[PDB]
Amino acid sequence: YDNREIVMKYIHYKLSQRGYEWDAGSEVVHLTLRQAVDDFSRRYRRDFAEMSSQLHLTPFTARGRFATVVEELFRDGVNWGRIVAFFEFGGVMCVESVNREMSPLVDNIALWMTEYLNRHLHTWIQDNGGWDAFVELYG
Ligand SMILES: CC1(C)CCC(CN2CCN(c3ccc(C(=O)NS(=O)(=O)c4ccc(NCC5CCOCC5)c([N+](=O)[O-])c4)c(Oc4cnc5[nH]ccc5c4)c3)CC2)=C(c2ccc(Cl)cc2)C1
Ligand SMILES: [Cl-]
Repeated sequence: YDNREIVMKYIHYKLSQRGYEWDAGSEVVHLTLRQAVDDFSRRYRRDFAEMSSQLHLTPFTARGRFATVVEELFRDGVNWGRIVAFFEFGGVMCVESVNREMSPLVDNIALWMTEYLNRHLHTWIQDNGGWDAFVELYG
């Protein structure tokens, strides 16, 4: 499995489902993630809605805001649900970057998500069965 491909295909899906074609953006993990993320957004739509309105996103503060939320999301540890929420939050910032006329941020956000998966979540994901376990548990 490829963390970068999973991030890239999700963002392209999230932005396309908001009417935007993201330029820079096995098959079962993408399908399972997109369904799990949609399920999470449905169940926590108010949190999704209020997260966009409270971001105060500028190119100067974008990374500090991304890192602060991701830090808090995994402060108490990692599970598959928080990983799904991690993807959904990354989608918020990408849609919000496009809405606020800051589409270049999508490529930076894609990189920050890939880095976090490669360097901080990778060991937990591998030790808890990898994405194979994720698709088995929820796909
Ligand atoms: C500053 C902040 C950090 C503060 C906090 C918040 C918001 N928080 C984030 C964490 N959150 C969590 C965390 C864990 C869990 C969980 O139970 N975990 S679990 O037991 O491992 C698991 C259980 C079920 C599925 N799947 C169901 C399947 C059913 C059949 O269809 C396919 C899917 C999965 N799974 O991996 O799919 C995994 C969870 O509950 C659910 C419930 N239903 C879910 N459906 C999909 C995921 C999911 C999680 C919700 C609560 C909300 C902030 C915030 C704000 C906006 C955005 Cl945008 C983001 C974050 C900001
Ligand atoms: Cl990386």
